[PDB]
Amino acid sequence: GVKYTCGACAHNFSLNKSDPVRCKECGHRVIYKARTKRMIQFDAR
Amino acid sequence: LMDDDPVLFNRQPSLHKMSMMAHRVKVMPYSTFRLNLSVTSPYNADFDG
Amino acid sequence: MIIPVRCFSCGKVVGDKWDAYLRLLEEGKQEGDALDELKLKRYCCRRMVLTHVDLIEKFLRYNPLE
Amino acid sequence: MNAPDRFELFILPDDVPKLKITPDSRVPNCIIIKFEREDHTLANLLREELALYPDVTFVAYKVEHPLFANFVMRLQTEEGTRPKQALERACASIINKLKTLDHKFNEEWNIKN
Amino acid sequence: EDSMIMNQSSIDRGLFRSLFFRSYMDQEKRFGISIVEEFEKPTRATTLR
Amino acid sequence: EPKVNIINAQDDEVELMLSDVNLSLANSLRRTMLAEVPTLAIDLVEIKMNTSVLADEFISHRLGLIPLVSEDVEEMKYSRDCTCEDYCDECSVVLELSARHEGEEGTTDVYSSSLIKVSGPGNLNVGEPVRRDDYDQGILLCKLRNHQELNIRCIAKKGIAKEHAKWSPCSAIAFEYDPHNKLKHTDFWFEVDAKKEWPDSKYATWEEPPKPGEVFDYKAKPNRFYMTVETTGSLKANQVFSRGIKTLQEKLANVLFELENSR
Amino acid sequence: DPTLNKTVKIRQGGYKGKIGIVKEANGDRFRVELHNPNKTIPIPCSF
RNA sequence: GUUUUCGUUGUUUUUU
Ligand SMILES: [Mg+2]
Ligand SMILES: [Zn+2]
Ligand SMILES: [Zn+2]
Ligand SMILES: [Zn+2]
Repeated sequence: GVKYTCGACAHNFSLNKSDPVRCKECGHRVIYKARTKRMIQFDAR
Repeated sequence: LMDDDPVLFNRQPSLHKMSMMAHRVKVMPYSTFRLNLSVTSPYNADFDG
Repeated sequence: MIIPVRCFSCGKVVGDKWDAYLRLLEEGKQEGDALDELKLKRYCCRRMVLTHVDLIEKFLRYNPLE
Repeated sequence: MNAPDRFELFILPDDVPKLKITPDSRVPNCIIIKFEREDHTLANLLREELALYPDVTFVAYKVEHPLFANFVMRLQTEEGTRPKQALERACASIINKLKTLDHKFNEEWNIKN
Repeated sequence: EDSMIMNQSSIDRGLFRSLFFRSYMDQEKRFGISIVEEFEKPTRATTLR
Repeated sequence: EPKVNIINAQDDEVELMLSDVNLSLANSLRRTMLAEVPTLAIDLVEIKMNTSVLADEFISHRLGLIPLVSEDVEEMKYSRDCTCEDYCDECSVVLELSARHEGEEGTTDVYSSSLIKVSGPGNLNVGEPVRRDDYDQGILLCKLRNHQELNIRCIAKKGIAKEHAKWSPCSAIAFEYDPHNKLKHTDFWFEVDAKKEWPDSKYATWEEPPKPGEVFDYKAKPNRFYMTVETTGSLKANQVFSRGIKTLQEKLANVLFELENSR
Repeated sequence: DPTLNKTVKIRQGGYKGKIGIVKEANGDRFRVELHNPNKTIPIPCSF
């Protein structure tokens, strides 16, 4: 569902609020969420 | 709160009655209170923060 | 942390010259001399690059999470 | 968070005119011009040109407060000339002087190269 | 009176422009073995207040 | 009456002899060029994605600080004027930059050359990133490291320096006249003497040094002024001069048009 | 009103070409938040 | 459908 990513190995994986939160690929115990899918603007002023 | 409306004016410490006054509103943009530079004397204050 | 795009005071674009200015530095050319080379007369301009501190690399030094 | 918009520095609102007239009753043939969206650039330029006119008794402008794109001027042209006509006269005079300098600069840039 | 007058354009060129960062914290709490708090988007029908 | 004599002219700069004119008029024209010159700069910065180490708004700001070839800015309308839904090519321009650093070591220094005129109200020679030289990548924009990608899409819009200093076409515009203080418009501070303590104006040559016994003429007035018309590169010093003159002229024409219409 | 809490952008006006979201729509008049500025402005429904 | 709520007490820091 939601896309996450590890802090150490740099891999994206998705949990569904059911798996205990652990890195799916290198066991690093700190994950993060990714950018949103909406577009961003900047007045550049 | 419309312009020119009388309103109170109070600064600390309020050592004496001149430490406070009432003024006529003059709304402008920006987020600071603007004072005629003479009023400072009884308020004994500067713009150092 | 990076070179400013322009000179705050007057607005002269300055970022491009940085790499060139750094190259001038490489050979130890005197600060004033190099500044003169860059055709940067106004000390309003000279000041930043003369005391501009660049530290983006320290961020690059950090292992990016990805 | 209370700061005013930057783009309005030059945009004139529709309901208000760019200029506003007001006769000055306190002295003869004296008007008052309320200004919008203008600053020293036009104010001083028009003021100097007009002050060079002989048919003007009084003329003076000031900006009430820097935060607002609007200032005022109090003109008094002597009896024959109503202020508005001397004003448009100064407008045309500066127009022609600027056009003269423009063609001159065109010529000088062309020749220099 | 220690009131400062600045170049507007230089600030338009970002002089003395600074950042801010604010870090928050939250965590699900346990009221007991069988009672905890839940990270969810609450619907009005289920939760209240 | 007005006169021009170019002492030194250049793409970026025009240094001329403006005389037979008023101090007020010269100041007003200088103000006109500095602030009242519409120009085009990166305004709407929009990130499809980013991976660099700097704040997106920081990059956007630095992008707005980029002078853009603005020769035909005279032609393209303000975005506000255009009645099209959203923008159109005739009221804004489309550029894009998208830089990535590959390789676990190194640092890809993104440059303004990476900004590219995706669209624009053609064939208007606008939206072209300004550069000292074609080999000049331009202003250093960003540094991308291992696994650091950058994709962005921006929209610029014609505007004036009054609106934001990024539109300032002139990097600097000096001014002077009567370097000898013949008009005595200034009182020279000193301890022993102003003369031996003060340097001499670069334009001092154009005016003779007043004679010792010469009596002051209170009919003396500011006539000869001195000027150098710098451009940040988005436009030419000659084009800047002419366009500022034209802007002052249009303002005056509009003012007199209001004079006649309100009546 | 279910026509709120949605991405909205301006077609004409003084802020033509800016993304925003709708918060309050009391009636026949829409108030919108903007992204680049930390401000919320009113605007008629039709723009 | 109108309607409608977040804690304390301390501490330490500075703010004039
Ligand atoms: Mg204090
Ligand atoms: Zn991992
Ligand atoms: Zn400078
Ligand atoms: Zn359009």
